[PDB]
Amino acid sequence: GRHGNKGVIGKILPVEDMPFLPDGTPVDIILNTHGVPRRMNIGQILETHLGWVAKAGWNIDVAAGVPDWASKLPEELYSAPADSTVATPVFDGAQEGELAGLLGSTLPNRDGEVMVDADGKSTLFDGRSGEPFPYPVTVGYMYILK
Amino acid sequence: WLSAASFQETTRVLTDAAINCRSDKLNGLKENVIIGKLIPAGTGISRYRNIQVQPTEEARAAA
Amino acid sequence: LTHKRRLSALGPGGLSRERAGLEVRDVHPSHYGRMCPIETPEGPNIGLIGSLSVYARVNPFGFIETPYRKVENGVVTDQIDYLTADEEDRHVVAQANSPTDENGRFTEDRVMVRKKGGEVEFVSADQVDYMDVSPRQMVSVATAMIPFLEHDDANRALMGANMQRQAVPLVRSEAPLVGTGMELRAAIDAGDVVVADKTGVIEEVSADYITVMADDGTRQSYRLRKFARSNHGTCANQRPIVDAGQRVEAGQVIADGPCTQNGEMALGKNLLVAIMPWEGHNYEDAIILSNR
Amino acid sequence: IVKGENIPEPGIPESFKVLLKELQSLCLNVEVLSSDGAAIEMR
Amino acid sequence: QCGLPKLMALELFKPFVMKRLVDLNHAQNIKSAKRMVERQRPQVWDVLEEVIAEHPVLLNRAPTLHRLGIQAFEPQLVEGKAIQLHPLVCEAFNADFDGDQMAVHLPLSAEAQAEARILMLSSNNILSPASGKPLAMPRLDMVTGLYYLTTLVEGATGEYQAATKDAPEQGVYSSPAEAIMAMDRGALSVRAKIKVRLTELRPPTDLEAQLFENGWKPGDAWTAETTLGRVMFNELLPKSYPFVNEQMHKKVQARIINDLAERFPMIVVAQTVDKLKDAGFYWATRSGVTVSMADVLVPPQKQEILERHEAEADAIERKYQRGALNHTERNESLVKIWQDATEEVGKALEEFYPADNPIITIVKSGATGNLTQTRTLAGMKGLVTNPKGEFIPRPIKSSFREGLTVLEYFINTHGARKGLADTALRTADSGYLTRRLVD
Amino acid sequence: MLISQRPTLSEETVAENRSRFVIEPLEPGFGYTLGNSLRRTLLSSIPGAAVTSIRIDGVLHEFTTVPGVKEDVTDIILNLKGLVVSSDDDEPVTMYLRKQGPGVVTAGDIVPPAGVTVHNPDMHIATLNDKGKLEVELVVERGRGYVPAVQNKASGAEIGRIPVDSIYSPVLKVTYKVEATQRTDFDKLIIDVETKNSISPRDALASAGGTLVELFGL
Amino acid sequence: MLISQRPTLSEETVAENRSRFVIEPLEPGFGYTLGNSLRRTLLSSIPGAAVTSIRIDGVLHEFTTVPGVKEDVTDIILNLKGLVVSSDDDEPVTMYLRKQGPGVVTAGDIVPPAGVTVHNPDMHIATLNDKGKLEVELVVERGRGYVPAVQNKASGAEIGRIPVDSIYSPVLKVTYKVEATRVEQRTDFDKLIIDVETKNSISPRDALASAGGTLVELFGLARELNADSEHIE
Amino acid sequence: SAYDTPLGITNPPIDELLSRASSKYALVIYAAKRARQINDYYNEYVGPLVEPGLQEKPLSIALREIHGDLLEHTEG
Amino acid sequence: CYGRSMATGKLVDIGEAVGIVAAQSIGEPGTQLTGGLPRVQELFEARVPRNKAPIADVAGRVRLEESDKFFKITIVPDDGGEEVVYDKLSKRQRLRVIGVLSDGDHVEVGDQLMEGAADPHEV
Ligand SMILES: [Mg+2]
Repeated sequence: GRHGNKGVIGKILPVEDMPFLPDGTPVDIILNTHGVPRRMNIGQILETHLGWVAKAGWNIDVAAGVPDWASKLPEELYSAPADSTVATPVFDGAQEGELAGLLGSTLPNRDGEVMVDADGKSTLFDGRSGEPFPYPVTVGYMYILK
Repeated sequence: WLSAASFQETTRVLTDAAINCRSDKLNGLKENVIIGKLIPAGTGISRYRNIQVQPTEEARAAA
Repeated sequence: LTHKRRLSALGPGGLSRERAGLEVRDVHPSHYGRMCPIETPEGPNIGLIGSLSVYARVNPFGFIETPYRKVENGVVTDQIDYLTADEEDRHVVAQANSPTDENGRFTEDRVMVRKKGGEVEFVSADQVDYMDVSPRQMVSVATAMIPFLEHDDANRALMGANMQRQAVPLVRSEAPLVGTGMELRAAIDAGDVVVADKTGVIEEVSADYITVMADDGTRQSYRLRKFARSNHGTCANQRPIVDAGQRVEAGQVIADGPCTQNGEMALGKNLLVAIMPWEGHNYEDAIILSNR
Repeated sequence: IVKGENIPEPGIPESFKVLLKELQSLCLNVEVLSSDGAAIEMR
Repeated sequence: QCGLPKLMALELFKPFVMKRLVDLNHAQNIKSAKRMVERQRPQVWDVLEEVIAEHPVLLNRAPTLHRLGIQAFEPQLVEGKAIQLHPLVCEAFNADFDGDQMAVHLPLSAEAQAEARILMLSSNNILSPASGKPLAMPRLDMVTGLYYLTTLVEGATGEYQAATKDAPEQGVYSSPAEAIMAMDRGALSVRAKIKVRLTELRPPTDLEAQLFENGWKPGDAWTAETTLGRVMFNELLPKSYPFVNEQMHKKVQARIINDLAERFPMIVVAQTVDKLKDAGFYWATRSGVTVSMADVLVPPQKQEILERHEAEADAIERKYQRGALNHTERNESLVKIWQDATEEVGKALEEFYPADNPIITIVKSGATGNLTQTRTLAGMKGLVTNPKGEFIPRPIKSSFREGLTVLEYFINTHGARKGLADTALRTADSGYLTRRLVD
Repeated sequence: MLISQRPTLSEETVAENRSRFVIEPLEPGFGYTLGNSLRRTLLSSIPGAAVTSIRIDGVLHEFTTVPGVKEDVTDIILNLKGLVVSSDDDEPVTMYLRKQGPGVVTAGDIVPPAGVTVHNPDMHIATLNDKGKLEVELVVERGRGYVPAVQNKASGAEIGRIPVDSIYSPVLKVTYKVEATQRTDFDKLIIDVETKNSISPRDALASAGGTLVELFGL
Repeated sequence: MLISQRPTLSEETVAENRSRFVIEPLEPGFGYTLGNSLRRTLLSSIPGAAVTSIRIDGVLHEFTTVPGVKEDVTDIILNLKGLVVSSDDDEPVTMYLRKQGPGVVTAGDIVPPAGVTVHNPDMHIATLNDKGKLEVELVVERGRGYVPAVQNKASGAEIGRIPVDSIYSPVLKVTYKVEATRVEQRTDFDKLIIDVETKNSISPRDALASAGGTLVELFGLARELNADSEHIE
Repeated sequence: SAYDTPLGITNPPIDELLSRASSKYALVIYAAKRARQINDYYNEYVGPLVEPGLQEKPLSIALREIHGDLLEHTEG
Repeated sequence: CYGRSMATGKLVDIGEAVGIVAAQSIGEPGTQLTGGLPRVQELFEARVPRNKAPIADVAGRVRLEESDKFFKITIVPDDGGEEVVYDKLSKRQRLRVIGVLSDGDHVEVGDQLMEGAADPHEV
C-alpha cells in the first residue's frame, strides 16, 4: 500500500474457504494484525475504513440539524452513493470525528442488512469450518499496488 | 603470511614476508580454505577424519 | 514523472557519494516548499537524492523558489510572489492554514509563523508579511499521493513514496477508491495520457488512433501507444476513454495511459481487506489472497 | 553422480594456482614445499 | 522441512534424476535423460521425489551474522516459484517475508550430507550459541495465540461456581473430552475457571506429593482447577512434564522451552515447539485480535495535562521573556517539563486501556511492540531531536492517531531521517568489526 | 430425550436467479457446519458451461488491435470473460460471431449452435465504427470450477487459437445463517443461493447434495 | 458432468476404544468442507443412552458430603458420568444402586431394569468407609449429543434431585486434520485424518458408518429437489 | 522415552546416536564412511547389516546401523 | 576451561571452533548497538580511551583539591611512601563513585579516580 506496508503473497486460497461477510462476500486479502501497530503507518487503517465508506455510500446526519462533528465541516459531502470515489488531500483530509460519523452508513448489501458497524468491523465466517470467528474483525477496502 | 595478506594491508605484508623469507606451515583454517585443504577444526581434525569403520564380526554373522 | 524533478548532489562537479557526510543528507529548514524532505532513497544515497517540491520553481540563476502569498496588516492578498531562500529568511511566513475571515483577513487572534532560523514562533497577525500558498508545499508529487499522510511516520511514508514508483501497470487499471488531490494532475503532466489541445468533437475512435474535429476547422489526430515495451519491461498500452459523438474541451483526457483510469493515476486495485491473523499463513508481513 | 558412484576426492582450486602466478609476476618467489621434497610444481 | 520450488528442485538435482530415470528404463541413454529433464516431460516428477527423499539441503539468508544463518532442512517439492520457510527459523535467519530471498545449496558427498543432517539440521539447532537462550521459540502470532489460550477470564461462560445449597458444584467435568463437548456447545469457554479430572496429564510438584507420593499418575486420575485452554496447552508439552497452569507470556514460554532443553532430548524439544506453533496459530486467529481507529484509545486527561504544562512552559518562557532566565536553562527547562508530561500521558494512557484491548494484548504478551510505540500512536509522540543532535524544545502535542500538522510533521522527519541514516552505517561498521573479530 | 421429526427442507423465492432454502429441524450446533458444507461445494463443483478458446480471423495473437474496433483484443477477451453460457455438451462445440458496420457488439450477436444458449445477451463486447469488422468464433466446453487457459503448446492447437481462462461456475454468491429452534433448543438453518442464470438455485443445490451425497460413504 | 479418481476410506486402530480414519485422495478443498461436518455428525448426531438425573439417600439440603465414603458428592457424580449403558426404553428409566457395609461399589452392583444393559461393570463409583451404606437412584433416558445438566421448572419440587451433565453419544472425543498428496499425478490433493475415541457401546467403525448414514440421507433433502446434476462413484 | 515418532531426516534421534560416538563430529565421519562403504557394495564391501528400506539412501542406512550398535569404530 | 556449549547445553565438543563462534556471538548484536560500537571498537582495538581517566597507582587515603578549571588528587600511601599526585583533571569529567569520591576516602591499587575510560595499557 501507499503507507509503506509491503509483503509477499504467502498463500492464495480458493474463494470457497476465506473469511467471508454475512452476505457470502469473500474477502480478497487478509493482512496480519501484528505488523500494523508497531510501524506507525496507521494511516493504512483509516483508508481501510474510508475505503468501505466510499464503496457502500452513506447519508447524513440530517435532519433535523447537522451533527456536531460535521460542523467543521463536510460541505455537500452529506451524501454520496455507493462506489463514489473520495479525496483527502494530505494535510487537510478527513478528520477522525468525520470518520466515525460516516462509519455508520449505509445499507444494504442488497437486502437491508448492514455489513459493517461504526467501529469498521464485521463478523467473518470461516470458509473452512463454516463457523463464525469469535470476535468482530475489521474489514474494508484498501488500495494495494503490485 | 598469506593469512595476513588476505586480511588487510596486502602490499605491506607481502613485501615484509618476501624480505624475511617467510614460510607458512598452513596450520590455520583460513590458510587451508584458500588452498582447498580441510580446515583443522570440527570434522577436519585428525582424530575424526582418520576414524576407521568396520561392522562387528557379530554383525557380519547375522548378515 | 519523479525521475525528472529529481535533484542529486552526486556527479561531476559535485561531491562523491562516499566522502560527503551526513550534514548534507539532513533536511535543512530552507528545504521547505522547495525539496521534499519525505522522499529519498533508502540505500546509502539517503539525502543525496531528492525530488523537487510541488510548487517549487527554478530561478534563472539556479536557485529554487517557492510560491508565497504576501500578507499586509493581517490581510492576505491575492498577490503571489515567488521567493528564493535568501529573501525567505528576510520575512515571516504565515502558516498555510490559519482561519480565514469573511472577505479574508486574520481571524485567529495570533498567527502561526516561520522565522529566519528557521525558528518557528507564535505572533499575532500584526508582524506577518507572507503566507504559505497551501499545505503540502514541502511535499513532492508522490508524497502528496499518500492518503492520510499526516498519520504515518516519515519512515514508512518514505517507503510508501518509493514503492508507488515501483508499481506495475495492470491490464485493467482501476483508480484508487480513496485518493488525494494529486492523482488527476500527476497523470496528465506525466505525458502517458492523451490530452486534446483544442476544443472540438471526435470524428473517429479506433484502438489505433483518435481524431478530433476542432471548432477551429483544424483536424488533430493522436496515435495510441499499444502494448509498447517499456524500459524495464512493463506495458505502456493505452485505451480510448471517449466515444465518436463526444464533445471535448481543450486539455481534456481522450485516452487512458498504462496506470491511469479516467485521467487520474491508478497504481493499483481496491481490494476487500480483513485484518485478522489467519492460521499462521499471513505472518511476519506475508499476505494471503482470494483466488478470485 | 550420473554413474551413482562415490563422490571423488577434491583437487586444487584453480584460483589458488592463479594467485601463485600473480605473485610470481611481482617478482615474489613463492614455492609450495611438501614436508619435503621441497618444491612442488603446479601443473 | 522446507518448501522447495519443484522447478528449482529439478535443476538442482538434474544429474541425480538423469541417472534415476536411466535406471528405471524411462530413458535408454544419458543423452535422452538430459532432454527428458530439460523439456520437463511429466515422468520426471515422480522420479524427483525419489532422489530428493531424505536428501538434505542448506538454506542461507544474507547477511550471515551467526552460523545459524545457514541451516539444513528436508526438502519438500512445492508448487509455485517461491520457497516455503518454517516460521520458527525466521528468528535465526532474521527473515522478513517483506520479499527477502534465500539461497539453496545442495550438499553432495556423503560427508557433506552427514554434516548437514547431524551438525546443521534445523531441529538440532534451537538455542542461540551465544546466550544459550532458545531461538526457535514461538514469537509474534504464536505468542498471542497461546497467551489467549492460557489466559483466565473472570466470569466466563461455564465458570465453576461452586454450587451451594440446592445444587452441586457445577464447574466440574468428567474428563477433558467432556469439557470439549461442553465448549462446542455454548456451555463452556476456553478461558473459564473450571476444575477437571485428568487421567493422562501430570500434576505439578507440590500437588503431586500430597495426592499420590506412592507413586505417580501414569494412568491415574486427579483433579485441579485450570482453564480448559491451559489443559490443552499442557497436552502440547511432553506427557512426562508437570502441569504449569499459567497464562503464557513470552518469558514464561522461554522459561519452559529453556527447561525442556535441560531435561529432555533435542527431538522432544523439536516436536514440542512444532506443537506450540500449530496451537498458537489456530488460537491467534480465534483470538479476535484486529486493529481499528476505534480500538485506538486516547486518554481524556491528555487535554488538561497538555494545557497544564503549556502554562508551566509559557510561564518559564515568561521568565525568559522577562530577561532574567538563562536562555539555555529555559530551553533546558522545557525539556524537563515536556519530557515529564510525556510520562503522565503514558501513565494516563496505560490506565485508560482495558486489559483485553487488541492493541495492548499484543504488547502485553510480549509478541511485538512497545509502550513507547503505543505512546506515539495515541496520546503524544513527544519531543523530537533536531539534526544537530540537540532536543527541539517544541513538542509534538498531537499523536499519529489524530494526525500531525504541517510543522509537526516537518520537524519529526528532521530527526527521523537521521536515525534511518544511522541504521545504514551501523551495519557497515558492525560488519567491519565482525571481520576483525573473526580474523 | 430423542426428538425425531425428520429434517424438513422447504424451498423459497427471492429473485429469479436466487432463492432461499430452509431445513428444520436439526440437532444443536449443526447449521453452521451443514451450511458451510453446502456453500463450499456450491462455490466450486457446480458444472458449466464455459468458453475455452476463441479465434479471430484478423489477429494471430492476443496483443494486437483490430481495425476500427474501439477495444483491443486483450480488453475484448476480458469482456468475453463475463459471458455466462450453458451447454448440454458433451464434447467441444464452436460458436460464431460476425458483425459489420458501426454499432455495438454484444452477446446477443453471438449465434450459438444447436444445444447451447447465451443467458445474458445484454453484455457489451466491442464497439465498432464504419471501418470496424469483427469475425470471431468461440469454443464452449463443459466442466466445473476454474481452469486456467490451456496453452496450445500443451494442447494440439495451431498458432491462430487464443486460449482463454475458463470459469465454469453457475453459482454467483452464497451465504447462510441459523436460528436455534431456551432449553430444548434445536437448530434450523437457511441458505441463500444465487446463480448466474445458467441454472436455478434449485438445480444447483440439487447438484451440491447429489455431489455431496455420493461423497459420504462407509 | 462428474467423474473423478479416486477416494478411499482406511482406518488405523489405536485402541479398542480409539481409531484413526483417513480418506485419500480428496479434491481440493474438500478436506475442510466435509471433515468439520463429520466431527459434528459423530459427536452430536449418534443415538445413545446416558444418565440424566440422580438422587442419593441422605443428601437433600447438604452442600457436599457423604458420611461413610471417602468420595464426596462432586467426585461421585463425575465418577458416575462415565457410566456407559445402552437403554432400550426410549423413556426415562430409574435403576437402583443400594449397598452397605465396608467395600468398594462398582457398576456391577447396580441392578439394571429389563432393557438397560451396563457396558462397564468394573467402573468405580465410591469407596465405602467401615460400617456404611449407600443408596442412589439413577435416571437414564435416551438421547443424542451432549446435553448439559437441565434444571427446567427447574429442578423444582424434587428435594435431593441432582441433575447431571449427560454425555449421550458414544464418542467422547473427536478431531480432524488436513494433509496434502500426491506425487504429482495428483498434486496438492487433500487427505483428511479423523481421530475418534469411542465408548464401549459401539466401536469406531460402527460410529463412522452411523455418521455416514445419518449424513448421507441428511443431504437427500437437497438431492430430492432434482437429482439432475451428479458426481462420480 | 516417548518423543512420539521422528519423520525422515530426524530419525534416528541425534541423542540416541550421540551415545554411540564421542561427539557430533565423530558421528559424521562414522556414518559418512559407512555410507561410502555401502555404496561400493552396491557396485569396502559389507552390509546393509540392517534390513534396507525400499529406496533407502546408504547414508540413511548407515545411521540406522549405528543406532542398533551394528558397527564399531576407532578414533584416530 | 571453555565450559558448556551454549548450543548443545553440554560440555563443548573437542572439534568446536570457539573463536569464530565468539566473533559472531559478539558482532551479530552489533546492529542493535546504538556508548556504542565506537566504545566497543575502542576496547577491542586497545586504543587510549576517548577521555582518559586516571587509576590509583598505590593504596592510601586521597587528598582532594580544586583549582580554577582543574582538580588535584593526591594519594598518601599507607606505606606511607612517596606521595602520588594527579596534576590537572578537567572538572568536565567529574569523579567516580563509591557516593562520589570525597577528600579522605581510601583507595585500593586499581581504583578509578574519575568518571571515564581507564587506559587499558595503564591498568
Ligand atoms: Mg527485508
